[PDB]
Amino acid sequence: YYGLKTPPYPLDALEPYMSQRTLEVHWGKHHRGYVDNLNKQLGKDDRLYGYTMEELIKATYNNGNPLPEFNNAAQVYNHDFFWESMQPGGGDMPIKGVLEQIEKDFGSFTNFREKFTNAALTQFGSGWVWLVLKREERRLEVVKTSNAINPLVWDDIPIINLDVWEHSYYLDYKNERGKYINTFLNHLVSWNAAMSRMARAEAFVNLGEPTIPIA
Amino acid sequence: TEDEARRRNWIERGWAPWEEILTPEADFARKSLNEGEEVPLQSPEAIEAFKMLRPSYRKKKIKEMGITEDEWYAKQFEIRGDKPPPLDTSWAGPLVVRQIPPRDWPPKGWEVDRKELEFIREAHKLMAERVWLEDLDKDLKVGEDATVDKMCLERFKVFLKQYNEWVEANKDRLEEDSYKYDQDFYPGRRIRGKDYKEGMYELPFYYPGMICEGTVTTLHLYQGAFVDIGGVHEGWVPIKGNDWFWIRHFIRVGMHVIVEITAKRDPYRFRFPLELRFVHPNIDHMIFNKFDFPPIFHRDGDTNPDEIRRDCGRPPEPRKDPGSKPEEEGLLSDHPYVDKLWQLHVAEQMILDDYEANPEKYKGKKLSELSDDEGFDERKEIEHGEAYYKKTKLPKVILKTSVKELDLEAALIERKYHNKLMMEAKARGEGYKIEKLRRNIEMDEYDSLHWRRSLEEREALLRDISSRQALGLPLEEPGRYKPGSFFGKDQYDPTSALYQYDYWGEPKNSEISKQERMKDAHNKSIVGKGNVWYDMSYDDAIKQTIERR
Amino acid sequence: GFELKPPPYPLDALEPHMSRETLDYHWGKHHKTYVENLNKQIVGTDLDGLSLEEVVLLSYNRGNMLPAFNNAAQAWNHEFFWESIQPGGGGKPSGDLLRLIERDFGSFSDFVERFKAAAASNFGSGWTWLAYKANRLDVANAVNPLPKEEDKKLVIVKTPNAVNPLVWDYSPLLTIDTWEHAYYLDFENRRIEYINTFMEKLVSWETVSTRLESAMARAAQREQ
Amino acid sequence: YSDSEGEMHWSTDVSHAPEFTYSNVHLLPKTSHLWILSGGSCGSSLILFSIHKDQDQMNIPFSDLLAKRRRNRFLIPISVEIPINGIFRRNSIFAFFDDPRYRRKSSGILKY
Amino acid sequence: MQTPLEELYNVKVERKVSQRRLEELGVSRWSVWKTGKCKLPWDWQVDQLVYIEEGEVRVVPEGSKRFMQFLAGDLVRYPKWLEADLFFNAPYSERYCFKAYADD
Amino acid sequence: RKRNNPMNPFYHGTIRMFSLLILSSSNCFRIGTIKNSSGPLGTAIQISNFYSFLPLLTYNQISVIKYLQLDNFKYIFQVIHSYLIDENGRIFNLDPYSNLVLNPFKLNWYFLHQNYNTIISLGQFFCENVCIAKKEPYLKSGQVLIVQRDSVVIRSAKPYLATPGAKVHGHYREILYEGDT
Amino acid sequence: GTSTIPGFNQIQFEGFYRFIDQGLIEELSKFPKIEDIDHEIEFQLFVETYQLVEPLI
Amino acid sequence: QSPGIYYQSELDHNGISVYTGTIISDWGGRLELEIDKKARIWARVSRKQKISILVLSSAMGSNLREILENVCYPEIFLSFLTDKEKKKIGSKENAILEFYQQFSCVGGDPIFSESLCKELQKKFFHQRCELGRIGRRNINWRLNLNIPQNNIFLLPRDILAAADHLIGMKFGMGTLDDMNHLKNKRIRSVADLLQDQLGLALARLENVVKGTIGGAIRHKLIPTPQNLVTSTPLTTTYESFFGLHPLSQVLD
Ligand SMILES: [Fe+3]
Ligand SMILES: [Fe+3]
Repeated sequence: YYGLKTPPYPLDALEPYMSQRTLEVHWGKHHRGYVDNLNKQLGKDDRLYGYTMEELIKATYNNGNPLPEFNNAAQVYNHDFFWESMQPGGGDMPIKGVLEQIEKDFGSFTNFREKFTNAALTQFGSGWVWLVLKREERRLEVVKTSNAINPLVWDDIPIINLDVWEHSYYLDYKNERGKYINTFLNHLVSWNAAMSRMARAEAFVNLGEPTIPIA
Repeated sequence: TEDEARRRNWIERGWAPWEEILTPEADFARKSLNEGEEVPLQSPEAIEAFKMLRPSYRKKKIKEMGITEDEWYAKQFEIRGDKPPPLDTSWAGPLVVRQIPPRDWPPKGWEVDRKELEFIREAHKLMAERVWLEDLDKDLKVGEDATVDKMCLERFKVFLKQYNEWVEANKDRLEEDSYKYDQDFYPGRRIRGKDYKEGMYELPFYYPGMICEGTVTTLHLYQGAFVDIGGVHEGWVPIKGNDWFWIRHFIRVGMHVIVEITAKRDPYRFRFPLELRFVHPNIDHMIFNKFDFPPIFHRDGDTNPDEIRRDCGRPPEPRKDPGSKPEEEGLLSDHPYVDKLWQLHVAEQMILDDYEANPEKYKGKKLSELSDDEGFDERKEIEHGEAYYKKTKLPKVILKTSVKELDLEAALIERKYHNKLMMEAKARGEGYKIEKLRRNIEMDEYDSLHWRRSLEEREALLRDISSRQALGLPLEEPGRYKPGSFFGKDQYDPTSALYQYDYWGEPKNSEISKQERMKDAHNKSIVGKGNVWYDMSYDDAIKQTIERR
Repeated sequence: GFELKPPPYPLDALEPHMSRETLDYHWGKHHKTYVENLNKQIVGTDLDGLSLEEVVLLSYNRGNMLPAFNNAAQAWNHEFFWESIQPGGGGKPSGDLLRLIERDFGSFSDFVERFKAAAASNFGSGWTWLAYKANRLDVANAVNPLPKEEDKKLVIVKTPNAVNPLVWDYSPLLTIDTWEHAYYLDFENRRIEYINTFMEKLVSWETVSTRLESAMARAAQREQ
Repeated sequence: YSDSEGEMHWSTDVSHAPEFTYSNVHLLPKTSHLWILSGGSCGSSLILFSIHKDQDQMNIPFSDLLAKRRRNRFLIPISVEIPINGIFRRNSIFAFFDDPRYRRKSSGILKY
Repeated sequence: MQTPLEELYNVKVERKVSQRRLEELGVSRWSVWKTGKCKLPWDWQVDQLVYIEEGEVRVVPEGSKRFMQFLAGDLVRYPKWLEADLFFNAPYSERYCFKAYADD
Repeated sequence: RKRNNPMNPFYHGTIRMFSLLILSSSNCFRIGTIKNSSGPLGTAIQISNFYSFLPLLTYNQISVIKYLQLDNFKYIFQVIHSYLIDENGRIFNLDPYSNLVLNPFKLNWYFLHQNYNTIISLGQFFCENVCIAKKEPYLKSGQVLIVQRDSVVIRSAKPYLATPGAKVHGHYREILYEGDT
Repeated sequence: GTSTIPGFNQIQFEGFYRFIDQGLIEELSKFPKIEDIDHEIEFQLFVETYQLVEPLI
Repeated sequence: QSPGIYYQSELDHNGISVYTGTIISDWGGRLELEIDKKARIWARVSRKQKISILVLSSAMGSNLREILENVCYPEIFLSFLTDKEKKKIGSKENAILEFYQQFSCVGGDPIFSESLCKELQKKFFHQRCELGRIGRRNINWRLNLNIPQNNIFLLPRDILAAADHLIGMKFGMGTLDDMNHLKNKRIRSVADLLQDQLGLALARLENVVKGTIGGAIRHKLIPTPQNLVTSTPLTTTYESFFGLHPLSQVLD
């Protein structure tokens, strides 16, 4: 079973950028509902129980034919990734490792922000927007997807998460998603979390270059 | 240039300048052939190599250097070239661990107390509790306040007792299965025989995320480092190829390391059930060659590739994309049972015709009580054969048929209905043609069922297509129907121009020409020199004359 | 050039089921944006002049949706949704609508519980529909020579995002908007309460019956 | 010639760049040893490229009422002509019906 | 192999299904597909629930040398993309419900 | 497809890919507190100061300069400091300056091995008569494939001498069959 | 000729027998169905009816 | 010499190496592929008749687009494309007429006709493009082709595949073909010599029948099938094969 992990900040720490009422509904029952529904499903099958969180997501995805447990398991992971993707007093500019990787795989940070926004702007319906690290290509990319799907099913390591589900922002912004995306990238996006996630991913991707002898 | 070619060799082809430990003869051959064919050797290296051809000179040289012969031999096996920078393995905060029972407990087929299991499983929810580095100072129990008796590990103790019971119950069977399935011992296999010691941890004692203390025991150039972490199976850190050129300076046999279990797998399918990564020392920056899939066994019982690729996580076998969409194709209404129905129908009709021809045989015996001949086998109901017809050995298939599976009474009554009505039509100077019999109606209703199946499956498929296209899910199975040029550049497509010899016409000795003229001879003996009046579709023949009659 | 028409009921007439703030934002901020975007897209294209049903069926393109499918389908579904709700709604239907609901669902309680379960189980943004099964497929051998008059029944279907039953040549009769924007300002995530309130206070059985009769008329005109 | 089957290895003194931009021929600036690392042969094995991958341990070697019509198939108990080889090519005549209503026992010519 | 075919191919079996689940699924209001001794080569490009009341079916997936034995009274959900071979050695009759994405 | 189909259940070597070679015994041959014990130390838990689902637990000279936040500069340790949290949330160390961990099996504390502050190398090529010791048999030609405690496994290889100006026919790691130039 | 010295005329013997079996049929084919310009008279051979009779002398 | 493709290189007057690939059919037809000083490939047929590859390739209909993609060096073929050849290549028939002009060396512009192709097919395709069962076998080997055995005709890919090795072998890739090797030979026994004369015997019979059927038709008679065929064609061509053929000798 998986417990409901609280965000690493008080629910009012995102004011006024994200109101506390959104926090108490997005985590009070929205994120709690996915957690409680999954545990009931996991209490019946001893095979799905036993998998890790990433293994359960891929196993229940069933290669494009998702099992009934995929929606609950994938949404638990995404919300946990979303809370850590945001920090109080976020935004500004990423530094050091994420900085040079962004300006290599996108040309510059300015080219990255416009690409990231268009992914969220053109996302029709409830879904997610991702900044991920391609495992085979060893580069950063911006990926849009719908519903509970996360790039773990493609064996890609997420770095930054944004929720474009309506319930996440239909109170402080309602249908004004465009400025909501801009505010997230200016005051709430946590580039400190992106550093360690790109540090955890270095155990599997190795974005560096080899030392080759002259002999 | 000869700087990027070397880099490309290293990256794409696994090149590395491994040290070639040479004999004095090979060293002299390399050093002396660089000067010429038959020349007075001038380069001092060649002169020294010439002197080293006699081992007595080498012994005198090493005696002058004041070292024994053994480590001079060991001096040969020294790594040449530059050395990699040393490793500064910096810990990211303190190591905070918690005894959490494995999630996969208990093993499949093993029954335990469900209440005890649920008590154990309550510990798994503790992963959600957050630990802040600014908090491990308020209640830090150090010394006699940190003794084992003061610990609260009751769920882990329940797991331990269940694990010990399972180990004592299953220990010998696992070793017998290991001997039966694994002929030879390899790192990653079960430690059996006199090498096994009591207290070795079984696989269900491990789970991904555990931190282990272990010793490096085996270095393989194509597989990686094998670490003994106190279990009956060794752990495996995947390293292969060029990475060993630098990593061999740091990962060596016998050193103690800290490793994290990344995955645990089934030892029957996967070669290395325990997959690890090095925590201390950290060599993540030095590992570039990655395993696409964990290696598996190909057992004798593996006769289907799909079952193998489903036992592990490997993709399906690809095939050429048909290029025809699945919902644009027409529905299918041919029920596979109609062929059996057709055979039963013709058998009943022939039996009825024989009964009408020779009625005296069926005297004193009920038709429903018929018996088969002594030798009628139900396991050979279809036998292939060949027969000659018009000087042609055309194939023939004999469809065996009993009488138990035939509704003789209904068929006889239906025939008597026709024969009585045929006699009435004959008495009226008229003819009666039966549109269809009962068996034909049965075939039609079975085809209606099959066509209903097709229509409902097609509508479900359309709804699936709409939902998936609105949600981005794949339409066809991923890993199947790869695009063109996947199956080799060289592909023989007869319809192409670069493979068509009909450019100046079909050769008169070509196979098609032989068949083309053969049919004309076949047709000419049927029709002759006449002219085609016109052509009409078969369904039009079905339609018009029914209106006429 | 399509236009946005106001709902046929006052914005304050749906209380307490649907607050006026929710109604005005949903209508003049979601439906208005969808309609205006569709009109912007269809400037100078072949789409001009065709009716909205033809617009949706053209933009579906048998699966590979054209860029204009989203706005047009959302506009059509929103127009459908407003027409299905009245302040005097709720209760039970009557007549041929009720006999068909009894034939296809056994009892009215069975139907309403199935519809509530479908509306609650619709994961993510989407709709839940009740439609008349008068579909014809674009394949040969898709004609049944012996119709049983039961194949044209009422079924419950769920669709994600802007998908509507008319893409399968179905006839929509009733819809409930399971998009979170429809009820978040009123019910937040309490979707079960919203569905119950919709079914017991907003279902206009008169409009559903009229759409059922229109679907019957369409099937009859397709018969000959 | 290669005495045994295997893969090629050189450490040094062989140029990593081919002598020609589209060839596989390399030169030796100095004297060196070329190694052949022995390995078993795939031979004429079919392989799969989906189940066989690196470091896999292979423990195994590599009147109409009696007739019927169906999909691209029909049955017959009008005279039917089947070719000698039993093979039909496109646009062939197999069954011809000599209708009695146009049979004539007299001679003449046919007009149409 | 060690793993049974049902786990490998992800086939749900609900043998001796109780009346409660049957009436919840509405099996009694489903259509009936009949067959005798025949052989249907089919690929399930859509999910399908199957309840067997009379008859027996042996299912052989494409390439498999083993079969999944299904008796009467079992509720079976054939997964999407399954390429199996249906075999019948006796008169057979079943109730179905083709299922699209989500739904049930 | 399966539908358009017009039997009855009722009635050694290791793969080397990069092109396939089989490695077997035809080409590879062998030449040659409580007590501290290897085992698990527990399941590491997430530290929220690093925002990682699975703890990093360690950096290297490239990652520490690349993925170390400013506020985490003080948390890097040159040695191992192991804690322990039980089911009730208490934190146990039993020593703040040593290497103490708990054995999950025997349920007792013990010490780590280092506090974590041979002749033949892997991958080397040998000639046919290379000596390693006076009391040892001569090594065979080939590359060191496996390195173990008291033995190594050699993948046999044959060297070919080539004078300057010779032309190698093939890229690196190219598969050559018997009789190929 | 696996275990004994073969007959010195076995190549001639086997070659001629190959001609009788397959040489005649493969060459009696390719014989055109001879038709006049008017297509009135068509002459053809039935190669499957070919025969050889033992020499009279 | 056995049918197939053979690779040879001969020095010129100045010692410059000139490579060559030669197609040998089932009847001894040699199709010589040569590389000149300007690297231009010419499908030489006689000592004077010289035809470029592009005209020959487009004679059968190989469009100029696909010729470039199937070779490793599209540039070499494109460098020799004069504006006069491109227009004739662009259409299938203009390549055929230009191919006829270069092959026949006849002044004037020929007209495309069915008889022209048939006249060319007997002279060129019948004698220089039918490999046979043996000829296909070797070409599948020497050019490393996975082509079915039943294809007894020279597929157009083989010519384009041969040009790949021909230019490719110039850069040290491969070895020359040993013409004196017994693997490049065939042995014709009494089976092949008696069957071939039967090919002449029956072809000699059809000319007898054609004169006989025409003679009897002009008399409006009904001739019995026996009288349409005389025994002279078979009997005489075998009587004169042992008498005159050098490979038929008096037993010692
Ligand atoms: Fe969310
Ligand atoms: Fe809406």
